[PDB]
Amino acid sequence: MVLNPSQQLAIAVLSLTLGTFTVLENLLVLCVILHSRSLRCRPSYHFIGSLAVADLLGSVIFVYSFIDFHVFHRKDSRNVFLFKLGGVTASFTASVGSLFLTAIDRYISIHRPLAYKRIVTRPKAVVAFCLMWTIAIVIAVLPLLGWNCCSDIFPHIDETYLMFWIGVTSVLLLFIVYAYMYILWKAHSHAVRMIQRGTARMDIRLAKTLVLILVVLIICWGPLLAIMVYDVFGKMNKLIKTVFAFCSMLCLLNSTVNPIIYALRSKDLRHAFRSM
Amino acid sequence: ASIAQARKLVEQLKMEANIDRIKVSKAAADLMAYCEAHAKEDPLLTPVPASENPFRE
Amino acid sequence: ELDQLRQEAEQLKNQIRDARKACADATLSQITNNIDPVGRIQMRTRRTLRGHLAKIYAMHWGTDSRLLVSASQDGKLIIWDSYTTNKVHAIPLRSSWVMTCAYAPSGNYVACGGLDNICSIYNLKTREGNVRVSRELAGHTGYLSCCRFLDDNQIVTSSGDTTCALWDIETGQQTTTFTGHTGDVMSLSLAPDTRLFVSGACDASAKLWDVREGMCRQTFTGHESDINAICFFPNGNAFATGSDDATCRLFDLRADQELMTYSHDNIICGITSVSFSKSGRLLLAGYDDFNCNVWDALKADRAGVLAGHDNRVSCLGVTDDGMAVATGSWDSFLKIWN
Amino acid sequence: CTLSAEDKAAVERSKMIDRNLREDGEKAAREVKLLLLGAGESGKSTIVKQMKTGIVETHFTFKDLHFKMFDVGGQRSERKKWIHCFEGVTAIIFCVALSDYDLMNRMHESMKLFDSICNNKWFTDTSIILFLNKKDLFEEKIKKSPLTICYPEYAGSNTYEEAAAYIQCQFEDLNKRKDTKEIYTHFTCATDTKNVQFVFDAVTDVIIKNNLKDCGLF
Amino acid sequence: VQLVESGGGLVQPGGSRKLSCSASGFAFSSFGMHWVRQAPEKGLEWVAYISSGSGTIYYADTVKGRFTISRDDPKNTLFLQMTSLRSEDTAMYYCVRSIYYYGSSPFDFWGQGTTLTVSSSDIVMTQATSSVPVTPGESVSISCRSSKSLLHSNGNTYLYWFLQRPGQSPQLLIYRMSNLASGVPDRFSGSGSGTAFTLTISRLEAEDVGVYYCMQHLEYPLTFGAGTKLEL
Ligand SMILES: COC(=O)[C@@H](NC(=O)c1nn(Cc2ccc(F)cc2)c2ccccc12)C(C)(C)C
Ligand SMILES: CC(C)CCC[C@@H](C)[C@H]1CC[C@H]2[C@@H]3CC=C4C[C@@H](O)CC[C@]4(C)[C@H]3CC[C@]12C
Ligand SMILES: CC(C)CCC[C@@H](C)[C@H]1CC[C@H]2[C@@H]3CC=C4C[C@@H](O)CC[C@]4(C)[C@H]3CC[C@]12C
Repeated sequence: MVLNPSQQLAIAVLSLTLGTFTVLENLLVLCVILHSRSLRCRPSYHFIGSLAVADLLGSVIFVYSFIDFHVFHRKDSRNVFLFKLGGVTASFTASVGSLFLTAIDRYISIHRPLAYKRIVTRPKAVVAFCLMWTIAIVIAVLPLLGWNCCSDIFPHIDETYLMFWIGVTSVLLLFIVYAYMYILWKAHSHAVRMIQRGTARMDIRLAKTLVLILVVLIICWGPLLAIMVYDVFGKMNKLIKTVFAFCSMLCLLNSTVNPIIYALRSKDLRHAFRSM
Repeated sequence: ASIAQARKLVEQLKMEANIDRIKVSKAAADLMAYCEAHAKEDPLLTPVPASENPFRE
Repeated sequence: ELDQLRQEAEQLKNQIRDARKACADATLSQITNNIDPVGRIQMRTRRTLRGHLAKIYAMHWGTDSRLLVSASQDGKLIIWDSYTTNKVHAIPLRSSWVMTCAYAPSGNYVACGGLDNICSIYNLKTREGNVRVSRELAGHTGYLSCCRFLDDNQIVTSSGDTTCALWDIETGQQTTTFTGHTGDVMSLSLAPDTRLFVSGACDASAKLWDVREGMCRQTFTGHESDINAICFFPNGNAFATGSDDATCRLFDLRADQELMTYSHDNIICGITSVSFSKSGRLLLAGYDDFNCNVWDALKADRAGVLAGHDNRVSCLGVTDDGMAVATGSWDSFLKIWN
Repeated sequence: CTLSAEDKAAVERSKMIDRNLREDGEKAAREVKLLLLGAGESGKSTIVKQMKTGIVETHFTFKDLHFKMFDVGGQRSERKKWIHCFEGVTAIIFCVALSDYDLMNRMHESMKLFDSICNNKWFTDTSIILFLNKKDLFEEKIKKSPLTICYPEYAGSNTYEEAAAYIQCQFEDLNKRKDTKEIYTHFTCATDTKNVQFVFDAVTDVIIKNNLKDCGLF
Repeated sequence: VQLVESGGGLVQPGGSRKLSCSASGFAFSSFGMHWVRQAPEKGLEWVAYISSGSGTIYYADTVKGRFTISRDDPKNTLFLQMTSLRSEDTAMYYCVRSIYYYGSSPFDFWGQGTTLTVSSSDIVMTQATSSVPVTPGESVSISCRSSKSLLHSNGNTYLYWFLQRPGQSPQLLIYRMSNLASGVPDRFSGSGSGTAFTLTISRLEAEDVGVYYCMQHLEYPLTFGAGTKLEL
């Protein structure tokens, strides 16, 4: 709620610079997977796209909403705040919901390799897809229904909400952090056994990708979920509270980075784009 | 193969030379004028009306 | 000796070529000048038959034109209902490898063959309703490529070994064997009266077999590679071949040569199926690059493309009456066009 | 719904058959399919007779898994027409006798068959398990008959370990697709209990490296 | 391809006996099944049904909620269990097979039935000739009439014909309009239009002297027509 024009002059652009790149990158990825083609049939690929829309949705909705209120001057209603903050709440959470659905796919790939092609079918995946969205949107708008209100983090939202949302994401974040370490462990065990026996390229090739994922997904929310749950002198001063405004800027940087690391690296997808 | 097989092949080719052949300019008009008379009833050259087409939906 | 007889062969095959040039006076593309063009042909899908779980290799329409049969690389051999998307029979085969199927004219038997060098004949209308194997035909050195029913008690087959044969179903033994090919036979097609048939080998040639006598009558050259699909002009006096040369041809039986060639620069992929429309004015063709085409038989020009498939179009066939065209690609679906 | 009473039961028959189709297509995907290729008098029968006309088929189960092998060498017809039926096979098993290297010369025929099959378009993805069997006579022919008979150029001295590894590098250097596929060679004599464990040990490497490719993790 | 049935006997009113039908000779698991009863002298009636897989069960109106039908696929048996039988439930119970797909013949084979003696908005079919006298070698026509157009939009008119010789179970003669059941002499033929029907026998022998029935199979509950007895 407090900023300087220079902060406004400099800070405003990040929202705009990051948002533009983010939009372009996500839009481009979305197309190749989207045209029904070789990639579309497999169920796993949709989660990439499902995550891929959400960062776009989050970017359009959040860039404008955020630029208008912290910056310039704004207008609101007790009824109105729940809305316009519903989308950002709905979209960020949806993005996490997509990161957690690939981790459930890439865990089953090695946990039960023989049965991996059997259990994950186009219909079961679509069912989880729709359920993920039903769960996300519904939780997102629960404030309107109640608890306009307490909290000092945001002007209106209920303190119960700011401490209920945080825990679920930490729980969703934690599980994907686990099931990237376990995947790495099983790959290393199998690759030491192979050479050890009669017949370490796989356990080294996966480490390069997995460490790259696990560091970015801890950077994006390392500060956000601490500051938000942060306790400090007089809440956050004209300094501490202001710092959170720029800490929010990175959260849109995860919408920039998730298509490069998450989908650009996979060899099959880029190859389709290479010839089209 | 030299005479057991070769006799078989030469006797085969001796039978494919007594056949009578008609000039092409006639054996192509007899194909041209099969399509005047049966073009009325081909449901793919010209679409049949919706009432008579059993696959609309 | 071998030297004298082989020398004679050159003279006989030079007597033929100077006997196939005194007949040709005008091509087919000069007669058909100032004849109105067919025009754009637009066709949309009407059905989609999604029962199969793996690739499809053969299909054949029932005579009434309302029932279909279909073979795939799965135990199943499904009988479809084209008016409504329903299944009327599912049959489990004794060998997963199937390369052909057939549906009898009377509608009482089906047939199937594959890499196991055996032809199976199933029976459909029986008391204690189920589908049971009625007869098993054995005696082929190589894999069966295609089959066809002359009538309810007979059947012609073509095998990987360079031979064709005629079977009597009541007693297993063959009755007449046709052995003039060099190279593997790939497909055959019966005449409308069933008094003659045409088979296409892999040595880029074709024959014209009499059924009753058992001897060849005409040999047709012209292609550069193997051929894979033959059809008969509804009249019964011409046929059209399709090859891996990416080229169809339209031979004729009374002048014993080739009237025209349908080939284009854009296509370099091979052809897997060829069929005429009723009234012989359109020739359909299922190309290798997940697509299909329609060629104006009397004019080399091409009618509009018919592509809705996502993989190889293995086999397609026009209905007997003429209302619709059904194509089955490697992806399990079959799309019926109209 | 504008369907006569008789018409409804024909839909109930079709939805009765779709159940059979899936319920039997979900039991045919558990089995792992293998293809067995070999040259005449190479010793295909020994590994066929080791573990439990047309295309012969064989079923064997090891440690809770079902494999199906297809011995196709009795076709005796052109292979271009029917080999594209075989994609989706998990692995190709090739087998070479080492007793016959001198005997005109079979080994070059073996090399040209393994080279034709290895670089085919249909088999761009699938991996090859190469057996090199009958080494109990190959231990005796080295001293009496030198290795130079196949190739004069090879420098190295004639030892059992020094010759059989060089031959192995002659076979493993024929595949253009280094990145796409690998070869899992294994020496075997006439009797080896461990042979089936090497196939069960290599198919799991193939299945895992395809499951970490289907989801783009690799 | 015989179907034998058991139960029946003498039952005092209100006590619920069960009926079994043990099939042997065909593929039992892919046929629908029926039950048809016949009073001491009256025409047949339709008690119940089951589809394939026991997925669809219908009933008549006068036994709706009093009878329960169920099938046993592994043991090849069909059961009908009756509850609180009334004095008017005395009838022989035949058991009828039927398979439904494109081009099939429902009601092709009929059981022989049991005898049960309990102690003590529907389409109306009509045929109103009885005890018509006939002489061998003549041409005989028998007419039927219905109260609703049996011609469906697709062109099929659902009307079945049957024949009960004295002392035997009934037998399918014509499956639908202009069709002849397999295994029957070609003498029989039937041509209708709309809601007027007829069965014609060109030259008859003296073996087919029995009562003819007619059924609409268009919508449940399958009414049958009265009798038409040929006397000699
Ligand atoms: C003071 O309002 C803000 O600064 C902006 N919202 C965030 O800056 C912001 N909104 N949400 C989603 C969210 C937060 C709390 C909650 F309870 C439910 C949802 C964020 C989440 C992480 C970081 C920043 C934000 C606003 C102008 C868009 C309204
Ligand atoms: C494929 C079949 C045969 C075996 C499935 C393997 C098991 C271990 C897999 C398949 C689906 C997975 C579950 C999917 C969803 C959840 C919800 C999450 O909040 C906790 C983990 C949990 C519970 C996963 C645990 C592991 C899991 C149960
Ligand atoms: C934020 C939300 C989406 C996370 C909540 C957990 C949800 C997404 C997970 C947990 C367990 C999962 C379900 C486990 C059971 C099945 C059976 C499967 O054959 C269809 C999907 C379905 C129904 C899964 C859908 C997704 C699921 C409901």
